[PDB]
Amino acid sequence: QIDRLITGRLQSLQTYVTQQLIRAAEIRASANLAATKMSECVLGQSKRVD
Amino acid sequence: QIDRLITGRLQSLQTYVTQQLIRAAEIRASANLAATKMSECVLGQSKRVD
Amino acid sequence: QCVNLTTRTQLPPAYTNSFTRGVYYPDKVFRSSVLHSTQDLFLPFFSNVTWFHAIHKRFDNPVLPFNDGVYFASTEKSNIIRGWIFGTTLDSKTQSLLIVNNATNVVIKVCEFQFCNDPFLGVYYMESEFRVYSSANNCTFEYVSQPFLNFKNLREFVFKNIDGYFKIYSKHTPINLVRDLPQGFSALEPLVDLPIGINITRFQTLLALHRSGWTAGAAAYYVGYLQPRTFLLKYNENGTITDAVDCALDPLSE
Amino acid sequence: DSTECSNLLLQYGSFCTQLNRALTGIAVEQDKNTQEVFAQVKQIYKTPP
Amino acid sequence: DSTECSNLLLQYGSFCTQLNRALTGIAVEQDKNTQEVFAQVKQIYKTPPIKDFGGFNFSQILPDPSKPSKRSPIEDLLFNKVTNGLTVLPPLLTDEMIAQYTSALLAGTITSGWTFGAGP
Amino acid sequence: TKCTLKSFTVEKGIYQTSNFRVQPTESIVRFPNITNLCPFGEVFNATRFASVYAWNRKRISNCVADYSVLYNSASFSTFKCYGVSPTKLNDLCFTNVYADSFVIRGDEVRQIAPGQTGKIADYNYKLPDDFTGCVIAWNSNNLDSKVGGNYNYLYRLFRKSNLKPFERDISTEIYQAGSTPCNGVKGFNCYFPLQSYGFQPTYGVGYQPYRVVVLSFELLHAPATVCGPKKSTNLVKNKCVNFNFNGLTGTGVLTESNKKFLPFQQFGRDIADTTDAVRDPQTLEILDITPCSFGGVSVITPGTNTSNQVAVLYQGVNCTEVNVFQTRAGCLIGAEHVNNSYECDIPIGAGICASYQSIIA
Ligand SMILES: *[C@@H]1O[C@H](CO)[C@@H](O[C@@H]2O[C@H](CO)[C@@H](O)[C@H](O)[C@H]2NC(C)=O)[C@H](O)[C@H]1NC(C)=O
Ligand SMILES: *[C@@H]1O[C@H](CO)[C@@H](O[C@@H]2O[C@H](CO)[C@@H](O)[C@H](O)[C@H]2NC(C)=O)[C@H](O)[C@H]1NC(C)=O
Ligand SMILES: *[C@@H]1O[C@H](CO)[C@@H](O)[C@H](O)[C@H]1NC(C)=O
Ligand SMILES: *[C@@H]1O[C@H](CO)[C@@H](O)[C@H](O)[C@H]1NC(C)=O
Ligand SMILES: *[C@@H]1O[C@H](CO)[C@@H](O)[C@H](O)[C@H]1NC(C)=O
Ligand SMILES: *[C@@H]1O[C@H](CO)[C@@H](O)[C@H](O)[C@H]1NC(C)=O
Ligand SMILES: *[C@@H]1O[C@H](CO)[C@@H](O)[C@H](O)[C@H]1NC(C)=O
Ligand SMILES: *[C@@H]1O[C@H](CO)[C@@H](O)[C@H](O)[C@H]1NC(C)=O
Ligand SMILES: *[C@@H]1O[C@H](CO)[C@@H](O)[C@H](O)[C@H]1NC(C)=O
Repeated sequence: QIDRLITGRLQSLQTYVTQQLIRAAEIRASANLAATKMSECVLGQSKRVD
Repeated sequence: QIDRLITGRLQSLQTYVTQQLIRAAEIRASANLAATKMSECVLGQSKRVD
Repeated sequence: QCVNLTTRTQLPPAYTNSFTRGVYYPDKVFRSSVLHSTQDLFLPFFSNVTWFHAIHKRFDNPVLPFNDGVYFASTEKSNIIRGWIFGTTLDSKTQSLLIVNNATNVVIKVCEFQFCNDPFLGVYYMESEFRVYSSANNCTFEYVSQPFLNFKNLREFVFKNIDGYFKIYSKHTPINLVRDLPQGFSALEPLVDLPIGINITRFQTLLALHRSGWTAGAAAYYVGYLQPRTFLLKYNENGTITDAVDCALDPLSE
Repeated sequence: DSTECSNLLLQYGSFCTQLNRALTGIAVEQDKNTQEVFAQVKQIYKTPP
Repeated sequence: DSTECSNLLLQYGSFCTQLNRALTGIAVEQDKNTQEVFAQVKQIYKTPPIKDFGGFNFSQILPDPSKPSKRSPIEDLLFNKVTNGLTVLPPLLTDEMIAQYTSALLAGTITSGWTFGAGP
Repeated sequence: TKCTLKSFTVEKGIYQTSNFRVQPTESIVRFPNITNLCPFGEVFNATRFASVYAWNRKRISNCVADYSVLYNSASFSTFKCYGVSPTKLNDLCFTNVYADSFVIRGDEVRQIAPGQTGKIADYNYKLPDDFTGCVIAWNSNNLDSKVGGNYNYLYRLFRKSNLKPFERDISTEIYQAGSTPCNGVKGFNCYFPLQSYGFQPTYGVGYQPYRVVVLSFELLHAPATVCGPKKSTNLVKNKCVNFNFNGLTGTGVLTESNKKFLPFQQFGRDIADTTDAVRDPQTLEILDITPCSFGGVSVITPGTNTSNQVAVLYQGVNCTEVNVFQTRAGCLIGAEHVNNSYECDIPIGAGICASYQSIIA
């Protein structure tokens, strides 16, 4: 019974860590975009449209 | 027997959803690139080489 | 002792709206400022509840199927409704549960009773007439407790038979509405859990006569049936259930 | 349509809700991507005849 | 706290180590993200005490001296509008230091143009 | 840290190596009041006991039964169980108990047993082969016996067929010893089945009257109303203890609570369905259950090529519950806090950083 609970909770924890890694990749992409906007719009004047 | 079938089909569905999330992240990156090209090549003239 | 009541007036039963009544606490757990979704035998919101009258000449004491549970609502003045009749065949072949509130106390007995065809109590204008049974042969459980009890009082009851446990939930509400069920919210507290362990498929209300033949005092009661469904219950800061959502009523509450 | 399967599946909790939520997020993300790429103008311009 | 559960969990190997290491990588990646976004200047600039900018008003974006958090009114409104083995690690940069970084960037881009981003 | 990293050399940085636990110190079991006791005083110590052909059957139900008082009594000369254990009667739960009380002879005390064949077993009181419960018997020569002979205790001597288990027979039909017709008329070979005992004070051990109470247990689908007693201990607050409240167990710090429960409510839950409030069953007071201060143990070190000095960070742990410095990240032990500001070398968190120059924070 404890083995059943262990494999269920381990599957839940692996699912949580996997979706956290995917969201971390998305947030890293957004933060790289934000650093690019910090460099190009705040620290200078950008010719790039929109 | 249904416990074995349920854990097999749930593992298959979780694998499918994880692959779909990774491919959706890739397509989101490609679409952000395409929106950048739409802004900077169509709506303006770009000095960025290639 | 049994007496046939032969001065009744024939009338079909009525129906009315349940509104948002019949909610009770699903468990013994305090909850603070949280929304709790629970799966239990609940009474549907705005449902079709069977309406029975006692007025003068109406005296509604039939036997109805129990199903999975009974919601009993009582718009009561001068204490006409005194108890209920619980069993399967309502004879000495099976074992039946008796709930009575006479002039002194409440008595709960699980025995092999011989029910009358027309069981009632009686008040002489002083309670001096008990004709609800003729025998009591094999008792397994007896329990004497504190008394539970224009229409002035509103009495809600929920009876459930789950895993041999008899749950009685109740709430006392001061109302001033004349005829129908009032519209509002009141969650029923758990009063007493009974270890009965018996089969129950049919039920019957117990009324009281007024003697001064017989006269029926002005009373009205309501029977609703509990169905397995989901409620989203809202718990306030003080921990009382102030609002509920029936998840299968309409798509908005879904 | 097996009700015994769903009764056993309710013992595993909210895995199915998680998968439906992830697929719904992907489904609205595709419409967000198309909205971001192609709807960069609020005026529908027309060429001269 | 069940020791039999941990004895059975040791049969599965180093799954817990992998989960902890992945979460540690995410946790240091968040601090790296904040470092790359906000810490683009190594000089902490201040505006002059006299706000003579030729009619241009920056009071809604410059830090408010009356507030103890040293935030701008816009930043204060932004911070007001956002509302079992589990631990939450605090971020490496506090909100006061992120506000200090944004104040330095604002002072640099107001008093010095784009020159502070390319040199002195 | 070398054990965690599986290496003999440690690079400069902070490494989460272990998990600090506030170890539970005591065990607190609080169980409600032991009231509504089973009426064993009117069965074992009644005024007059019954005969064995008409043994009195008392139904013990809807009560808590203290078998430790019955078992620790030294007056009982026989305490033999055949389906349960005597030391586990206070732990097990049963639906109901049937108490069969009678008086027999001292030589017939062994005849109340499964598989035992005797006159009392065949004609007066029969036990099944799968009998569960305990037989209790004690001497009653000072009470039942009379100097003129106590003839009130009768017993059945003759019947055509043996008893079924738990079967009574109070009939007074005249037995047919031979094959002669008897219409209830006594003759040469027709005798009355119930004979009286010869209990006198001059008889020795074996002919003295023994009072026997036989407890039989039922384990049907009815709820187990009959349970053993619960030994509740004292309540200890403000410490990380193992609490056991009415079958709900756990580990936590039990502090006073400002949550006013409604009288029907016993436990309290937060949003995340964790028990954070509870009512003590002995005294109706509300207690908050704060989880013990678990934390992550992180080791802050430079390179082992540089130095072997380390600092320990207990994450989210106050410094009074473990060169001691309190940070918002937790308690940092082994680093000297300085008022100067430098660049971040080893990140601690919440604006705190550590460096080596000894280890300073
Ligand atoms: C009250 O009326 C009921 C129904 O008419 C009576 O019940 C019947 O009694 C007769 C009397 O022998 C029986 O033969 C029937 O089988 C009964 N019917 C049912 C459905 O039980 C009842 O006896 C009447 N009460 C009195 C006191 O006479
Ligand atoms: C710059 O803008 C601020 C805010 O718009 C001005 O401050 C206002 O001044 C008037 C009169 O002095 C007050 O009635 C308002 O209450 C002020 N607003 C706030 C938010 O404090 C300020 O005068 C402007 N000019 C300069 C030179 O700072
Ligand atoms: C309630 O039931 C009765 C009979 O079944 C029916 O005539 C009536 O219309 C129902 N009321 C509602 C509101 O459905
Ligand atoms: C009420 O009922 C109980 C048991 O049925 C009985 O003992 C008591 O006397 C009754 N009260 C009156 C006033 O008759
Ligand atoms: C039930 O009652 C009947 C008659 O009163 C009796 O013959 C029978 O033995 C009883 N059964 C039990 C189990 O008490
Ligand atoms: C309860 O009674 C009903 C009708 O008398 C019967 O159909 C059902 O099988 C009974 N249930 C049990 C568990 O005996
Ligand atoms: C909660 O109780 C307090 C009294 O302690 C009362 O003032 C307040 O109105 C109550 N709130 C609700 C929603 O009933
Ligand atoms: C239970 O026992 C305690 C003993 O300290 C006593 O104070 C209390 O009044 C008793 N009753 C209840 C209902 O708690
Ligand atoms: C008689 O037996 C009962 C068994 O429940 C016991 O409680 C009581 O103390 C006994 N009487 C005496 C005088 O010991």
